[PDB]
Amino acid sequence: QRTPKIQVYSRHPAENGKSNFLNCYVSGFHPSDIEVDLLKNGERIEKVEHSDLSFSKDWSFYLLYYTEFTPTEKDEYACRVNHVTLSQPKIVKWDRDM
Amino acid sequence: GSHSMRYFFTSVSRPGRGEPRFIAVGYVDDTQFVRFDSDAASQRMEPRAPWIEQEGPEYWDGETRKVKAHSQTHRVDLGTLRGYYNQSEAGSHTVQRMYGCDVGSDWRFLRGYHQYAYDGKDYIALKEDLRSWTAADMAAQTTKHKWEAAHVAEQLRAYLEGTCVEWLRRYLENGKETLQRTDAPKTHMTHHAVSDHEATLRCWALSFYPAEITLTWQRDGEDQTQDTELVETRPAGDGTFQKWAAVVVPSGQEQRYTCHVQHEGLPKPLTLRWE
Amino acid sequence: YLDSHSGA
Ligand SMILES: [Mg+2]
Ligand SMILES: [Mg+2]
Repeated sequence: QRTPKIQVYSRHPAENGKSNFLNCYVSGFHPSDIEVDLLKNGERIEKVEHSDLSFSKDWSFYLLYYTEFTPTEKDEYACRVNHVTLSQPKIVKWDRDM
Repeated sequence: GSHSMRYFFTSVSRPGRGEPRFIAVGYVDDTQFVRFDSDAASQRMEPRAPWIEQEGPEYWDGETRKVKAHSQTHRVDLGTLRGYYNQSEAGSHTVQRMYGCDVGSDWRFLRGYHQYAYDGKDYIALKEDLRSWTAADMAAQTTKHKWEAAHVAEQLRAYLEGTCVEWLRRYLENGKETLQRTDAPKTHMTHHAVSDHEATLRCWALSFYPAEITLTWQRDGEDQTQDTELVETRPAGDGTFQKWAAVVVPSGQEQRYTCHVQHEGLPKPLTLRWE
Repeated sequence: YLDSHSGA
């Protein structure tokens, strides 16, 4: 009944050509079943891991999804989230300034 | 400063086939140190911080036994609660539980908690006295009477005030190099034009621990909330946390604006201005 | 160190 909040961001300030970690943090959602993909130029990234499910005081869940990535001028990164509360997948683009 | 140990448990029923998904995690402060996942291969409590790895076989055997017991109690409860609420066997439902103890700077017991939720809503919780129960509805009231009769609060109080704090202190000592270390936020400001006469100033706090932090904007030395955005504190993925606060300003007027950062790792709050 | 039950 509670929709996921989403932040997509890098672990370190981004420098084109320098390896980094791409994070998608989903929080404030219920129930816990959720689909989260990290995308590179629209395609699913295969080697994606996530944190162990936990929750906040209001019982809403949070998870961190992450993979290694290298920011570039040409490549577009994003997080794609589906949840029972969403009529369709929500895509949030990575912006190195946020 | 003060410290806490907390455990979080989630069970999610799977009506189509098999048993509930069960995930348990333990934390000291903002550091995860153990996990159990029913979907994982080991079927054991597993370490997630270096300072817990030194614990021996008796420890891991016991934590595994206890966490599996939690899972079976949860599994039964899912059935019981479905009955209390006259719900179908067809739907998936969730039980969540969390409990822990806090200690002060002197490492003495400060407070304890133990609370339980069904389908993401308060169900029953131990009050701060560690004697009484808050039941949210009449199903929870049924549970409350059962737990009164079974001396549940007494056993929980004993654990929370004793064992919980004793082991928290043990962990704090064994993991002192990180658990008793504060990592002050590394701060900087970025500038992003939004037109030829306005710009966003973004105040960054990075790589900090613990997660607790306050970021505020001032304009000419007075708090500003208009035209600001503050994102939720987020994990970096390496044990530290990140946050930013932004304000939109008329270009050329950036020097009026100051970002103020408060964190346990900072002797005095920091002030940043656009350079 | 986990607590060592009463059902709902
Ligand atoms: Mg079983
Ligand atoms: Mg009692």
